[PDB]
Amino acid sequence: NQCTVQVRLELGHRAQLRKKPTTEGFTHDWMVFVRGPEQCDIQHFVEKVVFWLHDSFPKPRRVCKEPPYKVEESGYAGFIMPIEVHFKNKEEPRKVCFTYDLFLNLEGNPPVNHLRCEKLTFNNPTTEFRYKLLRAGGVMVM
Ligand SMILES: Cc1ccc(C(=O)Nc2ccc3nc(CN4CCCCC4)[nH]c3c2)cc1I
Repeated sequence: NQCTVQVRLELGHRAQLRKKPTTEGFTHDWMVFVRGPEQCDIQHFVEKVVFWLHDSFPKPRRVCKEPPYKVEESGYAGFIMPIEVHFKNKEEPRKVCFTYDLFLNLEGNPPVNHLRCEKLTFNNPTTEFRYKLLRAGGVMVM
């Protein structure tokens, strides 16, 4: 009476040099996201994604209750960004935290376009959460 369900999350970011006045201080535009692979719908099992920005940002706790799960910002430095993916789960685990390396392109390097692929293994999900994981394009491994 085991079942294991695997789902994939993609965390990623894009960064490039910003174009505004010498006197506006942000050197970069960036974008950070959480998504499913092609033809998966992670909204079936994801309640919300919380992006914890550097304390220097206004409202550093950025919440996406629905897709797209992303933050678009301007900034002057990279930082380590905690990213919490909350589940539509009534038991443990209720969420996963990732520590995301939000690094910028320095000294005339090309734009950054990074992806981090995370495989989540749910052991013995409740019947309802199992269904959500599968609706999202999750796979039974037993
Ligand atoms: C280690 C470190 C890393 C990043 C920052 C940073 O970029 N801070 C920062 C602080 C305030 C900001 N405000 C913006 C602009 N957004 C525009 C859209 C919503 C309002 C703020 N970008 C901002 C960026 C500061 C440090 I020291």
